Amino acid sequence: GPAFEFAVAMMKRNSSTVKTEYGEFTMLGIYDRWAVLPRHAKPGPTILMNDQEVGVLDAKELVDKDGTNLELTLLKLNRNEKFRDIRGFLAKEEVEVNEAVLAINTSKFPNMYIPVGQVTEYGFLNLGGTPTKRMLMYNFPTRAGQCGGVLMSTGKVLGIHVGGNGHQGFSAALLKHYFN
Ligand SMILES: *[C@@H](CC(C)=O)[C@H](C[C@@H]1CCNC1=O)NC(=O)[C@H](CC(C)C)NC(=O)[C@H](CNC(=O)C(C)(C)C)NC(=O)OCc1ccccc1
Repeated sequence: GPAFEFAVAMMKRNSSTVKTEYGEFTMLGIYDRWAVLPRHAKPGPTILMNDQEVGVLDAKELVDKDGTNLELTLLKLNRNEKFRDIRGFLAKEEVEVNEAVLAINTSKFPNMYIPVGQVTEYGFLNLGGTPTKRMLMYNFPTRAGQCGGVLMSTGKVLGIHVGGNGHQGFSAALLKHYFN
């Protein structure tokens, strides 16, 4: 319940629906004009944010010290409004919680929430055939179209949904130091 209430308020304030040439995704704005998308959203020079064209000034595909994929892309938007700073909700390291909610906000899944329960630091995962690190895992039957969904618990934004299959889902940990 507390996770859900936190999630609903967070999505209302910081999330948006974005369309790239590769699909429609839930997007979370972090601070200033910087947001995050799963790496496979592959944002080009402009994106559609809440149905309006927005230019992308910069986009960084995140990888660790050894070049291993982290499945997240950070983008700086060409817009005047600034995102409410939610960096204080981002942990310094991978979070594990007993009750988390996954929040999705797109045309296909309009403001929908999923109780995914326990989140464990899974870590290494060959994801879609690509070695990936800092994965968080939860047991729930996720679906295509849910990528970009925001994984949260009471007072915490843990990561962004990037994959899954069968009845497991995985998020890339959204760490504080990715934004300084
Ligand atoms: C969101 C992105 C889109 C286009 O909607 C999906 C979410 C997942 C679909 C299945 N359930 C979901 O929650 N993400 C993908 O489809 C994801 C894409 C990558 C990183 C670009 N690929 C996976 O989610 C996932 C990767 N592999 C594994 O999880 C295992 C267990 C096999 C290691 N699996 C998947 O998409 O199906 C298998 C697969 C398809 C194609 C290539 C490789 C594996």
